Amino acid sequence: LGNLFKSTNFQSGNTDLVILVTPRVVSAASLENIRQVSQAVEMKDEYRNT
Amino acid sequence: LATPSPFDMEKMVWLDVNILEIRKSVLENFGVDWSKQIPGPFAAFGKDFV
Repeated sequence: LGNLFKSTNFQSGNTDLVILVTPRVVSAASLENIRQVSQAVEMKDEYRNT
Repeated sequence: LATPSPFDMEKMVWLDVNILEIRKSVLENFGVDWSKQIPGPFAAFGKDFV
């Protein structure tokens, strides 16, 4: 019954954050370069099909 | 007694650059929005003893 004679204000929250990095020694034939070139080809194809 | 050339013929380089970007977005806003703060009950008294 006390909630008829009382006012309550409540706030709660949380934030999580992670920043991580990975360096690799590459050339133009390395897997990291090839995957992004493949991504570019796929983007072009999707644009064409629209 | 030898003399230099006016300049040296350099190799020429051709540069081909591709820049591909795609953006997508979705926005929804649905439901019923009610009032969250309404007036409460009131009481009052008044008298003149003398």
